Amino acid sequence: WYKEYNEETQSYEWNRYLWNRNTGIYKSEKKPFKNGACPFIVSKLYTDELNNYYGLFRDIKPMQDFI
Amino acid sequence: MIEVSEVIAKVRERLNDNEVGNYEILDSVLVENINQALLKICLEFRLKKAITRSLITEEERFLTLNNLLGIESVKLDKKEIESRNTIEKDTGELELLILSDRISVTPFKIGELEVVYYTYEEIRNILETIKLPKICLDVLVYSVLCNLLEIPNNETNFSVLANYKQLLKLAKDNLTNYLSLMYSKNIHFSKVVRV
Amino acid sequence: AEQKRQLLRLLAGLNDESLGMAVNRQSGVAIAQRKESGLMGLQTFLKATDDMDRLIFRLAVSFICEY
Amino acid sequence: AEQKRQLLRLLAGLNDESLGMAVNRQSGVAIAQRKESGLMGLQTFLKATDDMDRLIFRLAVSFICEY
Amino acid sequence: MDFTTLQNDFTNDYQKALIANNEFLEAKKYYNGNQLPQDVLNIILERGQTPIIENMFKVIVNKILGYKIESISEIRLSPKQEEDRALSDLLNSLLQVFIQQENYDKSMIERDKNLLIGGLGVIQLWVSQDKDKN
Repeated sequence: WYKEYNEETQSYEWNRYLWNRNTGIYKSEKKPFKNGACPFIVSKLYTDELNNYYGLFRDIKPMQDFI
Repeated sequence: MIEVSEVIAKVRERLNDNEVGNYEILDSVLVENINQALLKICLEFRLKKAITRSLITEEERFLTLNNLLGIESVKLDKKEIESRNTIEKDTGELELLILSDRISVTPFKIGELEVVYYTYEEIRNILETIKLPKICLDVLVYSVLCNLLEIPNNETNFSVLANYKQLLKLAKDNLTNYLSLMYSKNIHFSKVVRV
Repeated sequence: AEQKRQLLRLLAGLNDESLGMAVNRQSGVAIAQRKESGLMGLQTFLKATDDMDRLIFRLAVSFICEY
Repeated sequence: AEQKRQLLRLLAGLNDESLGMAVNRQSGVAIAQRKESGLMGLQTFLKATDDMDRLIFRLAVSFICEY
Repeated sequence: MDFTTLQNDFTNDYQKALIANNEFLEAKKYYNGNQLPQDVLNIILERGQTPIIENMFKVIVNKILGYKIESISEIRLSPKQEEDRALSDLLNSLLQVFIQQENYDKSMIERDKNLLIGGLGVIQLWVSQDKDKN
């Protein structure tokens, strides 16, 4: 799902490309939702440096390893 | 530096054999015993460290050292060599092969060897000179003298040997004092453990 | 092992164990009620879930008002 | 280690642990209410947040009354 | 106003604020588990030991920020005179579209995390107007 701004209207729209590696593009559709809205809602808990998601696992992992 | 003449003279005096004409103990025997004493002294105290930096290829695979006592560090192209072996393992981790004063690398790899080891520079003539600190004189005498006292010249030779053992222990204490004063740090406090 | 077993519950925000008190604190849903606060350690996780729910319902309202 | 673990909570102002009491002290929002004071150690942080909120809303009122 | 004084004043401001930004990045690394130095990690790993990091102050910051998440403060406006009330009750109605937007709680919690981990809190405002006179 790619965010690209149009040239007819000056707003961003999301377009869908179903494709395979080393095969090419299977199906390409542009603005397939009548508003150009991305269907995904993402949230990252505990973003850190080097742009990773940290989670609750890493701070409680050495206690589990010591146990 | 210690001359062999003075070691020999002290041993001759101590053995009640300071007679030029007679020489009940042949000088070959004394030089061999002095070689043995140098062996033991240089092994126990790690007196002589030597560094050899050669190259091993497929043509010549072994590095011939001389008067080897021990290896304390091996580098191959500035890479640490970890284990030591004498069996010529075919493959696996990279180990140092020791073949009784011949050094190679077990799963052989072309390169260079930088080896730190220990040496004798043993003597063969009475007119030679032992390149050791003068403080090492008494440990050479008292150690070679215990090697000769156990010829059965007298019925009380072993008690005399026992006395010379304590004298040798004191001489070794002096030598350790000297070595610490030379090749050790002048520190008066320890450092805190950092983990 | 017992110390790290207690520290495992401590590090995940499960100290001040009042979850059973907090769920009985959410009985009053009358007209105008707040969160009726219990825990503090897990509040980052609850806030991230709240923000993702707000984004989800914004996208769902944008779909419902369009299709 | 246990002493420094208690001193970590002490040095951050989390002594007098009455945060659960303090959030239930903020139920009365009727007409004219004060802070209804709990903690003292974290009050510098709360006061700095209050002053930055006052500056933020002064700038926001200056934008709203202009644009 | 040209490139010369902009570059010189940026250099003077960046070099005099490097010792605090380094401590800010150290604090953000300590908050995200990276608490041991490189030589201590090497000393631990040379003995075949697994380095255990007790992130005992992440739960402290999480407790203070958990207090601040539900105690998010808004600012209401009150009239000074009696005639200003019709202004203020107007503006309190106009600040609600600034309050109940999605970015408000995110910016406030990021602000409090930056004020607690480090020392700085920076919040910017913008007056964007998209397409329909909004």
